[PDB]
Amino acid sequence: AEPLKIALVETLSGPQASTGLLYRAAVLYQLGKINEAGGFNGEKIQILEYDNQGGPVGAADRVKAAIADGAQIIVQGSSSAVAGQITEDVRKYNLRNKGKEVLYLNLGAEALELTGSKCHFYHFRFSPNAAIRFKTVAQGMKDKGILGERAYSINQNYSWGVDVENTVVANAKEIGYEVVDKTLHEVNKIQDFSPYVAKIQAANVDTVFTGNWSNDLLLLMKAASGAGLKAKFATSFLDQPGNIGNAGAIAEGHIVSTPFNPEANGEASMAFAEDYKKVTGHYPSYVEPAAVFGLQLFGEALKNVKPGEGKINTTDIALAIENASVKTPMGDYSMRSDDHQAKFPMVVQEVSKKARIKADGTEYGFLPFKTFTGDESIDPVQESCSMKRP
Ligand SMILES: [K+]
Repeated sequence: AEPLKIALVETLSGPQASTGLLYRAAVLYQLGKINEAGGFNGEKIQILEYDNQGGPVGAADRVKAAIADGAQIIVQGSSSAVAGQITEDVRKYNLRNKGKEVLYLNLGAEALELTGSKCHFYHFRFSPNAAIRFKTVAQGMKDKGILGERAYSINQNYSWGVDVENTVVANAKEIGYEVVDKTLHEVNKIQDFSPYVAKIQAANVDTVFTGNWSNDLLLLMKAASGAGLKAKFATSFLDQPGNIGNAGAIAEGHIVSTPFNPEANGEASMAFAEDYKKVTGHYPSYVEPAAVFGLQLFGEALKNVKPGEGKINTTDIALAIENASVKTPMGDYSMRSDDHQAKFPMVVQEVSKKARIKADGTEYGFLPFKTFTGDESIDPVQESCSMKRP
């Protein structure tokens, strides 16, 4: 029997590897569970790791190496720029090597193009995307009565920030808010956000939507606190590890929408968090739940694949993913065939002292206040995705 070989292509060493190493932990955790159940095709699944130190260009080289080493599946998630390279190199390879197609399981790259203008049959996204993040965070705040009528959009000036801005603008009419002004700023360089905060203060808004991460999120929220800006921040990345530890009371009351919260589904979500901590050493945070749950859906798909003469057929695997659904610790996970965007619940959360599980050793944690089903969470199919089918 031919074993299934899955290549993890991630930043796996050095000072920039924090997020890649969380993907590694989630991948080894859930592929470990699938191997505990017997693997695939009567053999354990082999996990091949490729440390990419070279960004998009390095990823092209590592994808070539993985395929040459016999991987039939590539997994990655820490960078949309790298994901855009992987998904196109995989698509191009597949077109030129009919019958030998490789799958790309995208476990966390959230740029809209991956299920839109770059969508294709051998890519599957198991994580949120910009539209899911910001439609659900806005709707959750609207439903709770804390959104207000006036909003500001502030994001980083690259593909991700543009996707977030476009989403926030597009949903204003339907959800019921006004985007008073919008700003795109330099990426991961600004130390003093006070001039941007002054503009937001002048706009007299209730809510600030931002897809910012790391310093661009934290230093912006801190400048807002120092200036007495009263608006709530509506974010996608407030729960990066360390953010609450570094912001403390400055983060209290601000909002994030994510696929998981350990308090959001009673014993099921707690038991998962404790099991994950037993295996990996930490509670599953940030990017890890979506990667685990996506690989849970993947494992369910494998269970439903019929083996033919012991050779692995990635087209059969892709069709099985389209058809699969699994109950995760957060509820039902399935896959949309039109664009291969996964359908799954989203939990809108507030930083609060009243959360039972604390973040970063502080008095604060993420308190869940609204859960949307997958049907309520998934974004509309983009007019730009036209997927050629086998
Ligand atoms: K409201």
